[PDB]
Amino acid sequence: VPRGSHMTSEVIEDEKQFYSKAKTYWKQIPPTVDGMLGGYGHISSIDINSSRKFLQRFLREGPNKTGTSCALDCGAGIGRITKRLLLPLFREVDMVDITEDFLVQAKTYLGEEGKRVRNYFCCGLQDFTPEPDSYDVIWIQWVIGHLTDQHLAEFLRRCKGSLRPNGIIVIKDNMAQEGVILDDVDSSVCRDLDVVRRIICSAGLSLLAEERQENLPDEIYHVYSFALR
Amino acid sequence: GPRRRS
Ligand SMILES: Nc1ncnc2c1ncn2[C@@H]1O[C@H](CSCC[C@H](N)C(=O)O)[C@@H](O)[C@H]1O
Repeated sequence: VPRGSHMTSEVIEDEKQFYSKAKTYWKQIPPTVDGMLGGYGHISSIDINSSRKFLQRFLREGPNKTGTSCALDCGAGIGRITKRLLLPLFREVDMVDITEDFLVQAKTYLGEEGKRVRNYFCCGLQDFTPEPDSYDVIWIQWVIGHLTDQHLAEFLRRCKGSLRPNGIIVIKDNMAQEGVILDDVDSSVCRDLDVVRRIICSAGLSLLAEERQENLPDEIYHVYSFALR
Repeated sequence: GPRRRS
């Protein structure tokens, strides 16, 4: 028995139940910002404002700027990120999420600007293929812990094929201090920085930027953003 | 989303 675990196969007893329990968990969550953020709705603006600053460097600076035609919000829920981060920056946004009721609520939550959400894909990321040469930005936030290592590596590889020229993938998510930790309540994992780095490398992706989110509640996991292509 | 550390 090792000092700690470092991959999902060490903490997930039954992959089918890992996914089915997670789907059941999200079906029971209110379709609200505080539901998306597990009781942390009060820090949504802190999150979004840092994400905007992080992303704007790729859209506004450099000789090979990331485009603003189309973004994909992965694990989008009701569209908290689509509303305040993506729709103001991209002409069109697509959303993908496993929970249909969140995509339904999105149509109300997003309001008039939600008319620029094109596709509402109801699908688990582990079964989702983003269209080749389709997105300038693929935003993956607070959902990677719901995929096994093999599914996450393969999903990221499919995302890479989906990027337009100069496009990027952004992962923004919880990072454990060490190892891989199972949350048996929502049926998710939290991985350390080295594990995530290994998975990113295995998908064929290169790291463009890495940033720890400042100003978050003291008691929560650290949150990191990775820009990849 | 955000989660209290284990
Ligand atoms: N396997 C999976 N594939 C796609 N979405 C999943 C998933 N497992 C959980 N989800 C979705 O992941 C989201 C996590 S809550 C975070 C929502 C959004 N990224 C935000 O930051 O506001 C929920 O909307 C839930 O339905």
